[PDB]
This record gives sequence, C-alpha cells and structure tokens, in this order.
Amino acid sequence: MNRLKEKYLNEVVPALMSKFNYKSIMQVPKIEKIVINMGVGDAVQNPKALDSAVEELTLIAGQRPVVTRAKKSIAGFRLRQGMPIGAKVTLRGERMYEFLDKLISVSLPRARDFRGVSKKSFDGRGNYTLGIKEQLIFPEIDYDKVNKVRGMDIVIVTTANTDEEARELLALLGMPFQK
Repeated sequence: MNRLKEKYLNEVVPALMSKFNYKSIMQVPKIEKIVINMGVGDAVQNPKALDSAVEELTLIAGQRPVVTRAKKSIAGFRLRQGMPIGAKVTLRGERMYEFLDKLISVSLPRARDFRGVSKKSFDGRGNYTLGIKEQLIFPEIDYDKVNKVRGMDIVIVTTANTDEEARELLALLGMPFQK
C-alpha cells in the first residue's frame, strides 16, 4: 500500500491510540480529504488567470479542479454572488496520500527560507489550513511554463473532533511544524 497510509496505520494509529486513549480504532482521527485551493480574486476580469489556476491545480493535484464562486452578499462593486473567484480540487484516498506524502517530503522543504509550517493555522474544528506563498514549491510546476509565481491554500480535513487531535495526527504523519 501507499507509504504514507502504511505509516498512518502502523505507526500513527497506535501512537494516537496511546496519546488519546480512544475506545477503538474507529475513534482515531484520519485525514478525510485534502482541498487544494488557488484563489483568483479577479478571474472574472482576467479569464486567463483562472485558466492558469485550473491548469496549475491539475498539474499539482493530478486531478481536475472545479471553479469556486462568490457567495451571496450586499455590496461588492455591484454584481457579485456567483462570480468565479478561484479554483479548487479535493483529493481523497490513494491520490490524497500520494499528494500529502510529496507535500511533506518534497514540496514544503523547498519553500523559500523554510523554517517549518505553522502549528497555529487550524480552524477550531480539526482541520488544518496550509498557506502556500509560492506554488513553485511543487515539482509539477515549472516556473518557465507559468505566467507568474503565486500562492495557494491547502486545507487538510481530518475526522478529529479537535485541533489538538488533528495536530497530533499531522505531526505523527510527518507534517514539518515550526518548533
């Protein structure tokens, strides 16, 4: 099976069982999905920036993204709800583990003046948000084939009830948290 899923089952689960003393394996947190988002605030006025985001996400995630849109509202330069504002791709299963394994071992360390990732960016519901400054850290991206360096966000959704349990799950999986 996938290297990281094996580490999860053989090392992480028993470690979480010991760390939180769950009643059974069914209560142990797992990563459920990883949502890779590339905001293109404009996109409406710059169709090409959205197109680039869509292609780069396809390269980064090995899966086709979906366009994200603005939610209901009042003001926003008149006209707003429904306008494209970026693109996202949600990974599950084997592809999700492959992506995270590479993210942890290859991409994140390649970040400019890398000093580890934030231990604080959790949403209070057990999910981790990783703000990425430059999409260039992904080996699937080639600077010479992109219109420009840009950032993105990666949300790692877990089945943990709390940030504390999700953080331990991610640390045990190898997430290079700042220290």
